[PDB]
Amino acid sequence: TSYTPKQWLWFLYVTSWARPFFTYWGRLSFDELLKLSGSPIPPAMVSLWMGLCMPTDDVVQELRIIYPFLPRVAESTFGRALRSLAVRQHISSWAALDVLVRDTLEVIQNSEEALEGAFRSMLSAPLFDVKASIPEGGTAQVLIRVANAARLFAALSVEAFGRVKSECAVLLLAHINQRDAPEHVDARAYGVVTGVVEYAMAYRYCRDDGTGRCPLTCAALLLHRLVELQGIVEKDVSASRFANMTVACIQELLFCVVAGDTVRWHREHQPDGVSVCPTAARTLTLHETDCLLQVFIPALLQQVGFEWPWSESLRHAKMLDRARTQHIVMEDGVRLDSRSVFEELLVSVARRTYGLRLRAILPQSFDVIAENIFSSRFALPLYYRTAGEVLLEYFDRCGPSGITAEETERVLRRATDVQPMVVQLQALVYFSAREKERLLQRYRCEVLLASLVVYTQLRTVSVVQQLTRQLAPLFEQLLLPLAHERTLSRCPVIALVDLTPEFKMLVDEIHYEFYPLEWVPEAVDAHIRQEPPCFAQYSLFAAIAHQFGLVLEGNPRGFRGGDGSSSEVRTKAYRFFTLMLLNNLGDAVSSSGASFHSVVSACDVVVTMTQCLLPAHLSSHPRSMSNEWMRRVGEWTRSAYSKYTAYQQQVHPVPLISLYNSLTFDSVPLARETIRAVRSRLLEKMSVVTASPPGDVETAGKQLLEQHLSSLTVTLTAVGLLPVPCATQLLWASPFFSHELLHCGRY
Amino acid sequence: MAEYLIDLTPRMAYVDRHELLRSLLTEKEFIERRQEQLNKSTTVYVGNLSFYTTEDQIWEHFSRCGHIRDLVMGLSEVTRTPCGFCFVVFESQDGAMSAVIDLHGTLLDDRVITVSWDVGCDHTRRWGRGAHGGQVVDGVRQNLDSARGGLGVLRREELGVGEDQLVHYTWIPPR
Amino acid sequence: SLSDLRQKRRREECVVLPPIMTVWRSAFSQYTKMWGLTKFAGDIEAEREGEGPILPPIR
RNA sequence: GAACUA
Repeated sequence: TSYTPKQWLWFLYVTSWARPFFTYWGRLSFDELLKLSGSPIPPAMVSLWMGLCMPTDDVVQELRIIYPFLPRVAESTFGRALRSLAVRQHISSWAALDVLVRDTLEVIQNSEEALEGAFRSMLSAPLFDVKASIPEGGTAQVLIRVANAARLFAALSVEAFGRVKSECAVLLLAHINQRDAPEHVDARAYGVVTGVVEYAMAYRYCRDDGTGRCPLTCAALLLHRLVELQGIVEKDVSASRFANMTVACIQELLFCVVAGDTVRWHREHQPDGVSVCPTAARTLTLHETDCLLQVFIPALLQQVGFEWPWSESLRHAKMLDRARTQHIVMEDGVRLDSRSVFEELLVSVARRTYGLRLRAILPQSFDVIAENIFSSRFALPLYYRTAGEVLLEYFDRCGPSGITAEETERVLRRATDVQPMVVQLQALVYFSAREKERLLQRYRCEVLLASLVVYTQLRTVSVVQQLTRQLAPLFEQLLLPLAHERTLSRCPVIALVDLTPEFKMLVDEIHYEFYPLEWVPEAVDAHIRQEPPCFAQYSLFAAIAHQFGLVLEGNPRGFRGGDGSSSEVRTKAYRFFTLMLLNNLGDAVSSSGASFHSVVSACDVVVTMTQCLLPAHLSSHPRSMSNEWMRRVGEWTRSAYSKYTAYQQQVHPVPLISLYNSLTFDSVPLARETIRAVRSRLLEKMSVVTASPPGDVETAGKQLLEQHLSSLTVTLTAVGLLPVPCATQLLWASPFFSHELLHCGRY
Repeated sequence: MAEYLIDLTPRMAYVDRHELLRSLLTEKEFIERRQEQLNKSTTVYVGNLSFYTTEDQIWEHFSRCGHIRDLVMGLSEVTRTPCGFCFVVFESQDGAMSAVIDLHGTLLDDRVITVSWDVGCDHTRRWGRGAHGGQVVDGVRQNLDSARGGLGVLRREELGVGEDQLVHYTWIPPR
Repeated sequence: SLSDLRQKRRREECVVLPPIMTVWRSAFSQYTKMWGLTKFAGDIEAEREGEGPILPPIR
């Protein structure tokens, strides 16, 4: 219309970096720019900003005239510089791509190449390219240039137009559907797919933006919108070819995960001498494997109806398995067996669908995997049974609509004040007055949480959220004394290593059940020394997860495998750690937020996963119970120390697969996903709190969230993730996850 | 960026006929409603959901784009069972902005969802208000959408063709 | 159609897929045909009607 | 939350 020079600069800042990628004609809008490039998009998908002619008179005003940031993206230094140098070179124009990228790289240093390096600079906190553009054919370097330009264009388009899916899809379609040559379209499409995928993974790895939007799901939806828009443009270069490229890239990543090396599968099995076959340039890292098998491929399959070349993919992957490693050049390089990869993919898929749907599409060769992924209920433990059967009766009598904290307090204090271990506990070698109440209220809180979990079964998010908010004053009231404080006065382990007389008295006479994390690591430490810590501090969800038998374990084979845990336990642990811990972390006090209840802390989530990842031998009750517990932990410590010494002696740049592994965090993807989601949620809540009008409750919330982030960093170091072996280096030695967290640049 | 070239301001081509009857407005609701829409609207309407579709499936696809403060599935007033319409409330308005652009036209459960903007969710509109407690769309539809039960209640009623697998939300007080 | 034969349709028999599925199924067929990928010897023998029953695309 | 129009 009549944009001011301020409005003109911003228009130029967002939509002037893209003109070099089409062949700055200058003084032409984007529609006539595309008309001179063969009109890749029809006059239906053209947007209004594409029709805005470039200005007059103002151009000498703008030449005289840092740049504001964007609403929801952690912009890169290269992207900010390139988009700022394009406004400088658009007005000076009132070939072009090469000078633009060369200048942008020079700006960064002073406080093929020149396009591969530009992509790496964008996707960095440098990035190792996941897919190589050298495998195109022979005697044609033009295709490599086109593919590299396409990758850079995809990265910049996701950076700028990413929050509007249709606009980004239209821009990418316009780039791909240029009429330069028939063989150039394939290169552009391959570059665009590769750029979108790699940018999504790098963003989730090393970018903090505080919005709670998953880059991988957005990447998958963008690719499916690209295919749909290709089909609509095809209706009157084919959407089938784009979807073929999208699948080929996904399958190449999948086969690189399975094979463990750059097998160059698509280059070997190839149709003819004129085609582009996607080829990974390196093995995949653990974070990228998690992204693909947990977020990206499940989302893409959901859109495609969970359909896929299932039989062909499974058959080829198992053939990739037989190989012994051809080579292990990359330190952070993961190899997984075919069964493990498809199990992870299908358990991520099974959350968004039903068994029948998956089994209907899945062929008969998946029967073993399907049966392994398809005692599934939450049952009250015997420890909370008779005091929880009253609370459950009350809950059933009223229902989540009628449950009140004030009445629940009286119902709980009546059912947990008449039973043994409670009337036998107020009887009391000598427990202080503080000690006995810090035990009774701990038991009441555990009973309430167990009753809530059993009642809701964590099947509906709405009811779980309602009851957590409603009973949230009561949880805070009961957890105020316990909070972050050891329930017992002193460490239960005293060095022959034995237990304190108070701990033994409680466990063997009053039948008090502590969860095996306040005393097992500190007993492993004593046994190691023969030849308070964050995890010793009370976490209610750790105790509750221990009593429900949520033991998450790795496979006997090794990293090569993955989840060795039972299907029922895995499903229950997912529901727990997603809909009771993470979803309740900073949840609104009231429904219909910037105001949150401190029922779940970040340290609570981390401690619960550390407890769930303990060895099942040490997290199982004997059959004096205390003595059998300790013997068992002594024998396990001896075995694990022997293994650690063997691994250290064998190791003499060192690959992460040769390091000692506890098969706890690197084997269970739920652990890694939960630990990442804790910090992501904390940052997003902090952004929402900051966006709210300033006051006093907002300042209190900000202080609480900063303390939560600091405590999350502390608990991560306390468990060995962030660095004679220690107990933490024997129970939770996870080189891959530790590497990711150290080099992510978020701690 | 593209949010500076496309006006993505929250908008409702829809007008709740029952909040217009009140306030006695001759299509004047937009003049007043737009305020609660541009600022503080984190509620997104979900459409074309199978009575089979469940909140956890709804929660996962929406959770990807933003944390959900409130997840609500519409209940037929007569059956207290899903009408195939859902209300999603986000702690962040940007999360609601993410949900409308990213999820529109996606298959939440093998069907094309239609995410919209809503001024807010109270405990009245959460109940379908058509013929048999469902949505008005159900009565007037002239097609065979089996996942929505089949033919529309009005075409089914006369032609003469007509569950347990549906989730009975009995923790929600009857209207 | 206008057919009065109406019974229970379970849940996996009442799924009708969008028109774009013709593009993606053609893409899967193209990626399997070229690049030399073959199904399992045993999923191929589901020529006696035990193979995946795949949902219908509209129009 | 397709009330035109059933």
